[PDB]
Amino acid sequence: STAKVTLVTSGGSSQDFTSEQTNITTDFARVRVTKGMWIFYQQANYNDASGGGSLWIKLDESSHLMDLPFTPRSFRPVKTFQVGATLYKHVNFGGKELDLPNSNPRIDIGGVSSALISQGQWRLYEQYDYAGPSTRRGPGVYVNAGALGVANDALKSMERE
Ligand SMILES: [Ca+2]
Repeated sequence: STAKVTLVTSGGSSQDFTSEQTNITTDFARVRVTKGMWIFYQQANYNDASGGGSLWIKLDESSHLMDLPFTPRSFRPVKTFQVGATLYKHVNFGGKELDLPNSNPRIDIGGVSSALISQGQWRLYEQYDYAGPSTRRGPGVYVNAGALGVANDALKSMERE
């Protein structure tokens, strides 16, 4: 497995996950990310109903179990950890995601509103196919579009330098 997290219920029962969970029946209370980077959301489907405005938390690898801030209803790995960038439809990493290991000339996820850049330097464009003005962004956490240097819902292509 390339990403892995352990989750524990208030009653003491544990389960490990290695892939995205759009829904989860079990109520988990404590967490330890053992591989990769994960995002947890208060609502199912990665905070889609709230357009990213419900509670969320991004967690990195850890050596110990600790409390979650809320009971997750969905959670997923950031699959471009150590590879590239992931784009998200909603602020705060919510909604439909799109992984960019490399340049993408035509981004179409219903309007990009946040991003996690793990690796690379990139130029971000508000037209397809690297047309028009661009902004440069490297590794970082970008919880809204303004942080990326683009208008909300406007990112259309992203070139890796
Ligand atoms: Ca959006």
